[PDB]
Amino acid sequence: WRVWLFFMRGITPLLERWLGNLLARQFEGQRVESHFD
Amino acid sequence: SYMLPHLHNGWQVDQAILSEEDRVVVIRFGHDWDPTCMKMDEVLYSIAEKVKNFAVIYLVDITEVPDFNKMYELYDPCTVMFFFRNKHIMIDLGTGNNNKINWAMEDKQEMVDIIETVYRGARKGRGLVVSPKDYSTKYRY
Amino acid sequence: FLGMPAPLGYVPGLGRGATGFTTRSDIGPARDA
Amino acid sequence: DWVEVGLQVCRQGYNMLNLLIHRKNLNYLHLDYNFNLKPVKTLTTKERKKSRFGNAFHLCREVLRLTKLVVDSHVQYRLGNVDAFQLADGLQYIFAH
RNA sequence: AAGGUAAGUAUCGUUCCA
Repeated sequence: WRVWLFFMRGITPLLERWLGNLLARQFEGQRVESHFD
Repeated sequence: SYMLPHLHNGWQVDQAILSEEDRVVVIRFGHDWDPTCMKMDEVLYSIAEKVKNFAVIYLVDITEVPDFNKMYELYDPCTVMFFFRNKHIMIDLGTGNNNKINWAMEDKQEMVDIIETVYRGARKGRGLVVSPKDYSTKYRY
Repeated sequence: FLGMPAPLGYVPGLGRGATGFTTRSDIGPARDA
Repeated sequence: DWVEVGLQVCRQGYNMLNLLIHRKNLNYLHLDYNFNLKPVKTLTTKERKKSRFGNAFHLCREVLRLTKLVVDSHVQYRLGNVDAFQLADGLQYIFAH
């Protein structure tokens, strides 16, 4: 029973952030050779 | 990036789409400071003169013009939209999204390839054109 | 034309009769209309 | 009471997920009370692609299904439908499968 | 979970909204 609760404390901020981005008034969403040129 | 013409407010981009009939309007929505947007805003530099006959390139900062974010889904860092005679020309890539190129590429020939294909399919009067290359992978191996 | 202020009464988008698209449900904000 | 809290949170999460479903006003996706997302009619391809959710939404729905399963097992215990031994065995089966 | 939207032209219904 406890294992899924440690999984819960692990995933709580991920979902609390994804839902916050989703359920909000305003929504928000090979790179080194492009860096120094 | 900085060399290409820029649009500052919502009216200007709509006019730029409307003020042309015989070319294709290739608009790079995004942020010119983005590492992704700056990767392809130099490809669009290297071919701006070449495609002058059938393409005009305008740049738009979505923060400066927050009028098309919701309607055209401007939430990927970089977006490319093709317009012909005030009509968004859908293009079928290997990717699931068939309305935009939401990734910055590297080769100056493939972008001219895509622009010329869009022009060819738009003179006929289509709404969805088919790209030559398939972007369901990256051909890396 | 380039280098001109936006009209006061202009609708910022869709004034040219544009049609938006919804590729997926997650992307974008809520319709709220 | 804890079982009341579970029956409350199940309704709250079900309402959240139905709001997320009816966020773009796509009526061809329906969430049941067991947190299973089903189409009300056979999906045309345009509507199928138009109604798709990222891994985060599915993960939230499935963890809500897990907590709903636990709460409903406890309700079964409280309604005399199952024994305390049966409730414990069912809870162990839920948390082990 | 995807990488599987053909693009269109019609009348009709509805609804918010100006």
